[PDB]
Amino acid sequence: ELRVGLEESELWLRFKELTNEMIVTKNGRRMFPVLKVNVSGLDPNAMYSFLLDFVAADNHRWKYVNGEWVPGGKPEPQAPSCVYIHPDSPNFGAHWMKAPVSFSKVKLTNKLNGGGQIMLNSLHKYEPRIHIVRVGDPQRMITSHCFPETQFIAVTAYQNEEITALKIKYN
Ligand SMILES: O=C(O)COCc1ccccc1
Repeated sequence: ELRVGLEESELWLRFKELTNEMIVTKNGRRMFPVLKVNVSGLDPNAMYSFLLDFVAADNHRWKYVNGEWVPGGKPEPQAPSCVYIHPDSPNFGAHWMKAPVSFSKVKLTNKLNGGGQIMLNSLHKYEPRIHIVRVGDPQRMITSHCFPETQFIAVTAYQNEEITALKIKYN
């Protein structure tokens, strides 16, 4: 059976209970925590690519008021559907299963200034999603995998001082 497990789920949950935030910048910022998954039940003999995108979580934007996140407006038009290709792609099932798959180099931006960066809208909530794409497949069989534990609001600066502190503690 194909199984994709979130690594460091307890760490992600510490951020999620505060409401997680990720900085977006013109030139793009790496994530903390980093999304990492374990994988079993691929065909070790087959080749696959791992793609990461970010799904808009809500039909409204958010704002941090009196130390609480609350609905903050109607959403902006959706960011373009940017996909990050895991740099080990394409690779054998055996490669993906031998150790956890880390998306440590993906950068989140608020400027379409290129460079395999992911464009997000500030004060919108996103859910990371991984796709496993089988290589050489005339059916183009693909799996999708959502990580609710890893939901965050994109921000140009941290709103919650507890997030700023957690980011320093664990990073
Ligand atoms: O989904 C399965 O039963 C086989 O998993 C390997 C896989 C096949 C195609 C695309 C992604 C993963």
